[PDB]
Amino acid sequence: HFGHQTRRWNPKMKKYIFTERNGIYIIDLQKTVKKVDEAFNFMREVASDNGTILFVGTKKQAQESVRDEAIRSGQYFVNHRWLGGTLTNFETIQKRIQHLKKIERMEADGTFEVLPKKEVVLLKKEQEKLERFLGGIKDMKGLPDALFIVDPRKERIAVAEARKLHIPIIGIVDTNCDPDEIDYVIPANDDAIRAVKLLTAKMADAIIEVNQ
RNA sequence: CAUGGUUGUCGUCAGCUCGUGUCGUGAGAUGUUGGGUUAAGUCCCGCAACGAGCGCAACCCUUGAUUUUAGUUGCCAGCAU
Ligand SMILES: [Mg+2]
Repeated sequence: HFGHQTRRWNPKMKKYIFTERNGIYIIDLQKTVKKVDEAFNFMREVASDNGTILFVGTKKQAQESVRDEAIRSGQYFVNHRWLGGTLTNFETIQKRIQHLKKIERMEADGTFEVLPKKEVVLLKKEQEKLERFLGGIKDMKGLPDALFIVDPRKERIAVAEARKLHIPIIGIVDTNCDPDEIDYVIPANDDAIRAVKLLTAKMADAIIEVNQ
């Protein structure tokens, strides 16, 4: 399967090139098979306790894929910017959670109107801006028991903070990326639209098989 | 030039900070920079930061038009004197 140019590759993935071609490297699919075996097994073994599982899709080409798998799988996700402090500053992110909860309870259950225009002026624009980040994780009460990423080159903050928390992380890696930070890495290109979906399908099946 | 309290002053300038987080051996930084915009760290997009406080703004008084209430010590149109 494809990779990225020979101009900016990472030698940590010498294990994973296979039979290169015009400008772009290609990946050892059998290695990929074994890695997805370990990762699928481990995802199932993690979520067998009904844990909390977080997805990252900060990259354009996998926003939609991550979102679709996450809504099908009932486990939390992110696609817009990674708020620096998601899990380290989780206290204050959870303050923001409580705030959003208060707003959407105040609009319907408590009194909707207390000001003359402030509701549709500011409260709704703010609630848009909150959903523009918090997405799925609004109902993630505790920390994750495991994390999925799609591009540890783009998503280094999420990777780094999960590492500091010693949360187990997993994720696809293009040739530019670095697996040594990842625990149960999967070699594959992350810029194509079909493949990232094709992997998160299996990795959401892994949790759906056992959330029951 | 021991002090309180009161006061000018930079300057009604838009700035000064902080909890948690992160980077840095560390002091420190981040946030508070940037691109725009605004009278204004005002507000939006973006960002290893997310948020908050003091300030800014607004709530106050006054002036600027008008409705209802009340019409004397004010007013005088329609009226006589
Ligand atoms: Mg003021």
